Amino acid sequence: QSNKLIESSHTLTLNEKRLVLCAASLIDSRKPLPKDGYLTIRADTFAEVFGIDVKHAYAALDDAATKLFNRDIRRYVKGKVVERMRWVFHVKYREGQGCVELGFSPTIIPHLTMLHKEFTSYQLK
Amino acid sequence: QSNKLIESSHTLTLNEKRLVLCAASLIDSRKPLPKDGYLTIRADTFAEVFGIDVKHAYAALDDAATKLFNRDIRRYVKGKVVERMRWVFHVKYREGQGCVELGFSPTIIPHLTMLHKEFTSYQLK
Ligand SMILES: [Hg+2]
Ligand SMILES: [Hg+2]
Ligand SMILES: [Hg+2]
Ligand SMILES: [Hg+2]
Ligand SMILES: [Hg+2]
Ligand SMILES: [Hg+2]
Ligand SMILES: [Hg+2]
Ligand SMILES: [Hg+2]
Repeated sequence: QSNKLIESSHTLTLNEKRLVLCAASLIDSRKPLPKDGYLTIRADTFAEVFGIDVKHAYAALDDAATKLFNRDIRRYVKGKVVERMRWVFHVKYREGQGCVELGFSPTIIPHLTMLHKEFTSYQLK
Repeated sequence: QSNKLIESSHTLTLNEKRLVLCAASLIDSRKPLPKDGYLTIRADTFAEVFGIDVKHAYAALDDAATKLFNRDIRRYVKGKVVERMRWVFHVKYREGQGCVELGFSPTIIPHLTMLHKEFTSYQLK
């Protein structure tokens, strides 16, 4: 069902995985989903949460958001792609505020906490 | 401001322009925004509105939906990209039933009207 999202995440680069999980973590499973799926991700906190030097953190998010934006998750039947979907449909780079804005697709934002719960369950150490 | 959608609607190929127009019809001024953002387009109903060799209508609709999906509406500031966005975030290929389903981005719907405007602003006959 939603395992596909979990499948697709395996194929993402390290920082892309981070970006998505970091966004997930900013969601409150108890309350409603973010308006239109918008979530802001600051470099400093990203750089702290993972072990990165904040001095270059923004560059990292920039590249990461851009790679995510370019992802194309597809479904096939035989050799033909039958369905195409994006993780995000909108990205705002804000080097001034040191953050990036991500608009997660309608069909995506509802599975983010599910992803978060999954990554947590394999967090052994 | 939202004059970038018209300025970007230039980049689309004729069919793409048609897709965005066709999917701009199935909306009302009385009634609010569509059913979420999804609009189904039939290859038959396509040749009817635009006159096409109904024999290859679907394949056209396909190529067009794919290209629209690959467009990158982006803005520049001082030569660097500062914002990226997609016309659509989801596509379903239902060749078996001669049609494609298109998920229009939340940032695109509030303009499928203002867009439909200008498009007829070039009609003379
Ligand atoms: Hg985070
Ligand atoms: Hg977490
Ligand atoms: Hg910010
Ligand atoms: Hg979903
Ligand atoms: Hg139409
Ligand atoms: Hg129209
Ligand atoms: Hg159909
Ligand atoms: Hg808009």
